[PDB]
Amino acid sequence: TEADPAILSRRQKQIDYGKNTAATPNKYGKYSRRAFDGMVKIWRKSM
RNA sequence: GGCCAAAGGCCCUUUUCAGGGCCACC
Ligand SMILES: [Ca+2]
Ligand SMILES: [Ca+2]
Repeated sequence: TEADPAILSRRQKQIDYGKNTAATPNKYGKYSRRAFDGMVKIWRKSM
């Protein structure tokens, strides 16, 4: 599990953006940047 | 434990069903 406050807060932000839409990746997980970015993309559609 | 999803490493953006950058892999 991830603990770095910069990674957590950015991940939380991508999520916030998501559950702010009209219409889910675990932020506490160990993942490369491309990996987490990939899941958020897919998840954002749709959602 | 592993079985699937995502995934080169890292970074920026509400163009966010998306756009962009560094580095590496000739
Ligand atoms: Ca795959
Ligand atoms: Ca990897």
